[PDB]
Amino acid sequence: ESADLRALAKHLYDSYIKSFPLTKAKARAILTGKTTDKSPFVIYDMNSLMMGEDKIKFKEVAIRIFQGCQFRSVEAVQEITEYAKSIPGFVNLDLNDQVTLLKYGVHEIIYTMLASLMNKDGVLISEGQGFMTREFLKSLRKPFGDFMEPKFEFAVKFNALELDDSDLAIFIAVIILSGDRPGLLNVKPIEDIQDNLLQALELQLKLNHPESSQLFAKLLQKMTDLRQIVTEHVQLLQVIKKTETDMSLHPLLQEIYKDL
Ligand SMILES: Cc1oc(-c2ccccc2)nc1CCC(=O)c1ccc(/C=C2\SC(=O)NC2=O)cc1
Repeated sequence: ESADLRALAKHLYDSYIKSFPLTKAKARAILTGKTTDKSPFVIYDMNSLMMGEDKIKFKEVAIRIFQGCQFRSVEAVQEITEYAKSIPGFVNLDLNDQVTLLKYGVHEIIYTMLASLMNKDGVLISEGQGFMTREFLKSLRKPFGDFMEPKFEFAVKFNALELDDSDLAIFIAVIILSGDRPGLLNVKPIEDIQDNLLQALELQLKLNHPESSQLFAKLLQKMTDLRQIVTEHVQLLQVIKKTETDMSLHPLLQEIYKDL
C-alpha cells in the first residue's frame, strides 16, 4: 500500500526538520540573494576572514578553518544520530549494529547534506551567517587547499538532481540502513528496513519529481560518489596526522575514523 509508504515519507520528513536546524530550503533562501531577510557575510581572503569574527559568532588560518570543519562535523554527527533513532526499526537493532551503521553512514550523510549548503562558488558556514568562497578554501596551504575541492565537485553534480528536504530525508535514511557495512552482525533486519525505505524513496521521487526520469536510479548511483569522497578524505587525514604533529582530531571523529 502506497498510503503506508507516504506515511513513512511524512514521518521521516517531520523528523528531519526536527533534527537538522539548517535545512536545504533555508540554505537556498540565504544563497539566492534575492531573499535578503538576512544575508551572509562573505569570507574570501585573509582580511575578510579576520572581520568574520567581528560579525559572525566565531594558530594558522588553515588550522582554524580545519577545526571549524571538525566542530561542525561533530555537531552534524549528533544531529544524524538523533535522526537515526527516528527511523522506524533502527533502535530495535542490535546495539553493535546500530553503532556500526552510524560509524559508516555519518560521513556519507555529512557530504550529502553539505551539498545543500554549497553552490559552485562556496559554502555556507556558522548556521548560514557566513559564506566561505571555494577559491579561498582552495588557496589554503598544502594539504589543506585540497580538502574541500572534491566536496564542491560532488555537490555541483548532486545539486543538479534538484532534491528538496523531503526527498533528502528518505535518502539519508536509506544510507544509514546499509546492510553492506563491514562487521554487521544481523544483516537481514537491516535489509528489511532498507527495502521499505527504498520503496518509500521510489514513490516519493515519482510523486515529487514526476518529470525527472530515473531520478531514483540516478540518486542511487550517487552513493558511489559518496563512498569515494570518504576514502579520499581518510587518506588526506593520514597526511595531516604526520605533518601536523601538534594538531588534534576530535575524539568523536577519531572513533568514527577507521580506514580500509
Ligand atoms: C568549509 C567550512 O569551514 C567552516 C568553518 C566554521 C567555523 C569556523 C571556521 C570555518 N565551516 C565549513 C562548512 C562545513 C565544512 O565544509 C565541512 C564540515 C565537515 C566536514 C567533515 C569532516 S572534516 C574533518 O577533519 N572531519 C570531518 O568529519 C567537511 C567539511
